[PDB]
Order: sequence, then C-alpha cells, then structure tokens
Amino acid sequence: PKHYGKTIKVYEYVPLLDDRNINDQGIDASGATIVNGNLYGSSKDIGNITSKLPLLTENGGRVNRVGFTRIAREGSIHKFGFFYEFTQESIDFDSDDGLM
Amino acid sequence: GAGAQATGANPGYRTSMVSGQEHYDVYPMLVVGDDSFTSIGFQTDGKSLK
Amino acid sequence: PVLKVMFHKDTNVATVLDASGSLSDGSVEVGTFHHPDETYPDSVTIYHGVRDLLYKRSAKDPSQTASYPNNIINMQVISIDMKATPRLILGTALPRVISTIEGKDVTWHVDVAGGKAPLTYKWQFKANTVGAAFADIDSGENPTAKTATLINHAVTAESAGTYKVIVTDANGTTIESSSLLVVGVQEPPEVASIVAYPSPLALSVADDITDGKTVKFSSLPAGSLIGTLSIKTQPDSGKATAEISGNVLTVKPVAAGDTTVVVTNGTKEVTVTVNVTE
Amino acid sequence: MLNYNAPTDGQKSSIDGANSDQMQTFFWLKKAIITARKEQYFMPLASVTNM
Repeated sequence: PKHYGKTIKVYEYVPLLDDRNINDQGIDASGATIVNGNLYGSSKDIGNITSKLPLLTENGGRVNRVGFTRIAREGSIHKFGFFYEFTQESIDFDSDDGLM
Repeated sequence: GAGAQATGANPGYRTSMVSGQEHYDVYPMLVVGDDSFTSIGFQTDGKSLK
Repeated sequence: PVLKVMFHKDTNVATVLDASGSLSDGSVEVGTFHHPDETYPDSVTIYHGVRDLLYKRSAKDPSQTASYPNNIINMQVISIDMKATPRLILGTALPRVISTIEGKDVTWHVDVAGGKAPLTYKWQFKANTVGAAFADIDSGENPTAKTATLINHAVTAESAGTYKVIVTDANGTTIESSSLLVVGVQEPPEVASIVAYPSPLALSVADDITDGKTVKFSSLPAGSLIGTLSIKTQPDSGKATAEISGNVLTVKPVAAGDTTVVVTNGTKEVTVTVNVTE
Repeated sequence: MLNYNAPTDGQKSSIDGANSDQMQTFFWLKKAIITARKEQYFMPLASVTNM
C-alpha cells in the first residue's frame, strides 16, 4: 500500500528445539539456572539427549523451563526506466512508412 | 566420537572432535522384528502416551 | 570526492574530471561539486550537478556569470564527457546478523565494484564487552584478513562481536560494511565414561624394560570436560611401574608379567590391561 | 530530487526536521512463517500393554 515506505517485513517463529533458539530462560532438572533455554539443539548425539532429558521427580516444582524466539525478514523496491528521441523530418522523409 | 582417532589420512568420513582430538562417528542402521518389545501404559486409555 | 567540470563553447562538450586533472583543449573551468552528495547520496547523479553548475554561467562567454534569460539552460545539445574515476559502489553487502554454534567455521564475503585499481581490503573486529573499540585483525596470523574473504575456524564464545571490512581505493576513497555474529553456547554434557586409546588392550609390548608406554584418555560424551586424572597403584609393582603426568600415563615394565591399572578422575574409572613379554 | 531520501539507513527526508522522523517506514504482512511438526516412525510400531 501507498504511504508506507519501501519495505515489507514479516515474522518467522523458530521452533523450540532448534539451535537458533537462544535465550536465558533455561533451568535444568537440578533446579539451577543454565545458559541455554532449549533442552537440546538440532543435535542427533545420544549422549547430549541422555544428559539433557527433562526428568521430573515425584514431588517437583520449578525444574524445567523453556523459551522461544522470533526472527524478522525484509525486502525492498526499486525503479528503472529508459527513453528514446526522434525528429519530425526523420519520420516525414523516411522511405518506410510506419517506422514508429 | 565413539570411533577411533582420525588422523590426516581421513578419506572423507564424518568425524567429531572429542577432548581436542577428532574421532569417527557410528551409525545405528537398525532392524526391528515383530513382537520384540511393548509399551507400558499407565492411565493411558489404550494409547502409548497421554 | 570533488569533481571538476570544464566547458568548451564551440563543440558544446562538458568534461567531468578529477580535481587534480586538467585539460588543454581550450575549455574553461565552470565549477566543482561532490559526486556523492553529502545530504542526498542516492538522489542526484552527475547530470544534475552539471546542470546546476551550468545554470550560473553566461551564454556568450562561459567565463562570466549571468541572470536567468542569459544562462546555458538547454541541456539537449550539451554532451557530458566523463574522465573521472567511476564511483565506488557496494555490489554485495555482508549479512546483518549471523547465528551459529560453538566449534563451526564461518565465512564473510564482500564484493566491491568501481574505483581505481588496485583495491585494498582491511578487516576489523570490535569485542562485545562494554567500552570496546574496533581493532585490526592480525593479518600475519590470519592471511585471509588481507583479502576480501575472511575465514574463522572453530569459533568460540569470545568470537562474538561486530566485524567490519574497509575497502580503500587507489585515490584513498573508502567504503565499508558491517556485520554481527551471534554464538550459542550449551552446557557440557557431563562425563559418562572414560576410555583408553593406544591402547585399550596390552598397551605397547616391549621386551626391553627401559622402554616406556604412552597412554591417552578421553571422555566419550563429545564436549565433556575431563578432570585431572589420578591413578591407583595396583598389586604387582614389581611387574611394572606406572606414573601419570597430567592426562598422559607412563608405564615402565620392570618384570615380564601382566598387570592391570585403574585410572580415575574422582568419579569414573578405567581398567587398562598391561601385557609384558620377555 | 529525492528530498524523501531513505528514512531507514539513517538518511533524513527534507520535510522532516533533525529531531523528528517518519512515523511509519515499512509494511507488516501480519502473516507468520511457521514450520510443520516432525514425523514419527517408531511410535506406530509399539504395542501398548495396560498397567
């Protein structure tokens, strides 16, 4: 639409378990704060999955927290043009009618 | 990193760095036969997970 | 940069050339202007500047000035001839934000068109800590810093920051672009088990007693931090003697007998077999 | 004659003063990009036993 500039933007919502998800909401099963909010990234290793599984005790509270992020993308617009010139004598005395 | 240490003679197989030294990976390539296992369901109303 | 314009009355040809340059054709000097305009860089081209300069001068003699009815305002007959160096433009720009994890290589590429050959590239890095300023990347340690493409291997948490590339023309004209790097860090997976490498079995078997064996240890979960290793001397010291310095273990076989050694980091233990042959 | 300049990238339009700036400089589609759920293969194999 007009009167809005030259840019369009959108939001992309990153899933929970990707490595793009970077935040400080994480709390591990021990209850201590940890750097990564997502439990494990896009890692297929069995060791990380086993170590970072969300385990819940019989009487548990404030054990596992997760967080989310979003990403924005943009695009722009441009303008092009060109022209040409002629004289009346050229079209008037030319042998070929209908040159234009 | 479960595999043996990978030197410069690597012909192009995937490696992962463990304790500052590269090591080869291992891949499952699994076969599951009939009636090998079952799922225990607790208050699940006949489904695997609730 | 400042450009200089010369006008030839007879042929109606206007020449745009650098400040230092000069022409002996017989033209006169009309004025000067900045090709990249300070306030409106992408708004006006050379044609508008030349027209604005020519509006001031007189029709009879381009040496002197005149009012409206007596200027040079017909731009259809006037031809513009360009002799100055083409302006420096950024064909390819660095991505604004790059996200990656620890231990992966990242690459930045920039392409610059125009200017006066040759072109020189310099890369700079600003730390993420407060009160930090741009500092040059050591080209000696990283040869790619001089060239257009910059490559970093096995980035860490300290590699996060802002990277800027500076392109310098032969005349000193400078164009630049900036990018930001975000590095995600995870907690160590914790030690599950420890393994022995050359060798899990029999170590190195040498008949000579003076020969010493070399042992290296590792923790299977990738990225796990292994603590300081300690050994437990076990029953047959007469058969062999084991001494550990840091991670590596040195075993000297006094006698030709099989021995087992257990090495621990305080939580996990490794059972390594020692075989000695006379 | 771009007295509009480009409000984004730090340039100022001519009508706007040094202090003020354009209220709106882009368009937002309000339609988000989302990814589908990963598919499962080992789950249909399992047979459930009541506890």
